[PDB]
Amino acid sequence: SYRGVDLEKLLEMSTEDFVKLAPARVRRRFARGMTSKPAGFMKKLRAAKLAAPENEKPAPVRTH
Amino acid sequence: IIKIRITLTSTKVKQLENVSSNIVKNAEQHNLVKKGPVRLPTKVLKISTRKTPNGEGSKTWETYEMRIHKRYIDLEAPVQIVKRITQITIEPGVDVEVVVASN
Amino acid sequence: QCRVCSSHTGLIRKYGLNICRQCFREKANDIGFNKFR
Amino acid sequence: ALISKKRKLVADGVFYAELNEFFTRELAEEGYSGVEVRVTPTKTEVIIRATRTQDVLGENGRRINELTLLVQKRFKYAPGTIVLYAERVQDRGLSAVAQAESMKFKLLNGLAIRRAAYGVVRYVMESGAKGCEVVVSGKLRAARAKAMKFADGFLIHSGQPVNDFIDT
Amino acid sequence: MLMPKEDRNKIHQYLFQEGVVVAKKDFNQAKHEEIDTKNLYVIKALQSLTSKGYVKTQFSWQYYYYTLTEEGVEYLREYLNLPEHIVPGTYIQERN
Amino acid sequence: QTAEVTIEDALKVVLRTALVHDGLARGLRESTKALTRGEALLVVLVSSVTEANIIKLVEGLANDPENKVPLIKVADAKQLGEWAGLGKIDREGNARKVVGASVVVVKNWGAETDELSMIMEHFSQ
RNA sequence: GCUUAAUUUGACUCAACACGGGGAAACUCACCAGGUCCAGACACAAUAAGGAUUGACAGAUUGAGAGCUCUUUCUUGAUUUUG
Repeated sequence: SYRGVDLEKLLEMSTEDFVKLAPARVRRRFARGMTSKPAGFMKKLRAAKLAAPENEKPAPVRTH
Repeated sequence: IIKIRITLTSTKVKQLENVSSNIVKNAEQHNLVKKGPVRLPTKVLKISTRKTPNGEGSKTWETYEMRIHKRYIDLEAPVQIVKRITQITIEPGVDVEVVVASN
Repeated sequence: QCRVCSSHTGLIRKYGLNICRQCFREKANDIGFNKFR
Repeated sequence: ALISKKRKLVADGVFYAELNEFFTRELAEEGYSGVEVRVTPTKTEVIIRATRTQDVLGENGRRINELTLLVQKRFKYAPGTIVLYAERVQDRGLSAVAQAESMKFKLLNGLAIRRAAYGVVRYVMESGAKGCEVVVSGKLRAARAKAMKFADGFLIHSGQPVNDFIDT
Repeated sequence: MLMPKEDRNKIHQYLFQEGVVVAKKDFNQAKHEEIDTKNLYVIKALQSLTSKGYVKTQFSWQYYYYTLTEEGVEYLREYLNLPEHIVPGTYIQERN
Repeated sequence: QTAEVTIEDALKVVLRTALVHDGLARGLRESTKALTRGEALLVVLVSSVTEANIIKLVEGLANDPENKVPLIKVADAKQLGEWAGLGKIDREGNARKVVGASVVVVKNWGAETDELSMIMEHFSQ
């Protein structure tokens, strides 16, 4: 509920208007650069995600 | 037969009045049109650096200097007159340039 | 760069020569710098 | 082209300040102390000055175009136009710049340093000097930093004579 | 320090009419004209080659120098198995 | 195809000139079926092997080889044991003679520049 | 001084303390509890093809970043990994 919105806006709203409801730095840090190898957590976050009962553990990878 | 322009920007002031004299010498033995050697304001370089290799001691500094003098002459002559005389006024440390800018 | 004499800091970035200033006082002669005042 | 103006009068000095090193670090005999760069149109004529040009000439080009193949290739300079005109460098004690090289080597091949020292002096103070100056401050076979010394003269430095009497 | 031996033209070849190796204290860029390394190979390979002689090393503000001499006729003339009067180092060129 | 007994001692050099060059293939896992990709090109073999497993599959086309690249066919089992680059090691004094390799695929020039042209008068005598 | 997972230290009367040109994050790197791969001149040697390695993984592996694991087709090729 940033803008008085539904606080359950979890899968329905994408990453793009996620930036729209946000302050200025990530409103610049959005087209800041198309990361590939620093976009390597997200290729491995989905490698272990949501395959569990209530309350999980992700697959963390050593990063910077 | 074209108006030309010569520049010379050196750093040995004794070895720039011999060159600028023999430039106007052999031109006036052939009596071309000319304008005198215009002498520009000189340029000085400087860098302050303190005087210790380590840092332990009292503090005041140095100041180094380097002086650049530059003067230039405009000229007009037939090309056969000038293309020989610009090759016999060489001297180390001295730079010579020819500009034929006639826009 | 670290040039020579225990220095990668205090480099003289001006005038495009890039010398460690510990190793400038002994090279400032033959470059053609001299002190006068 | 696209050439910065005052930098070309300071970059060549950096080029001056490093070429001399090999005439230090490679040779010892002939006396080629003072280098001299003479840039004519489209050729850089640094004058080779050697009293015994057989290290350089030898078998018609021992090191004429052998030393150039480093330095011209070092600065990405063009070949052929790297002219190194041969000459003879000046006399041993009977020159000005050679008094560096005169005493750059004349401490002994292994006997006492005083008999090294008292040799170097009597030559040129009568035969073409009233001031030169070398450096010695060292020990003699102990754990002391003792400092014995000598020189030959008072110099000539009276103002701007610091800056034409000091040299390369 | 490995000596990878994939290419003698980029190991020791075309210096027979050069005789010199200019180099640089470097670190990882792997491209250099006129010499046999990319940017590391002959540098660590001359380390073996200096230790059999025939190349002399100055440093001189971090530019490695090398030049050949008499104890170099024993490999180049036979590894490239060529006759005389075309290889040599003391007569490196048409005049030197 | 035939051979000789005198000039072949000067021709124990095709396999012998492979010593350090990091492109060498002295094996069975690459030096027997070296005619497949095109990068796999030829095999220099000898028919006096003690193991006739894979060579007799390739012996059907070895004596009638391809007409684009050399397929050197010899008879004696010495160069595979001595003149392969490791049997007789060209050493003065300290020489630990290890045994020669298997069938070795070689394709190199150098000392084998002119000797690929001198093998014309070898397979007929 | 304290503190610390370490707060990297040099220098203590004028002649130490806005100074080591010390205005800041990853360059600096000297430090801390993770990660690396690079250790060979010659003279020693052995597996040097029936196998070291060059495998760099070759991508799912593999839990933890290209990975150091083989599940194998190897450029294999004694370079050198090695001792």
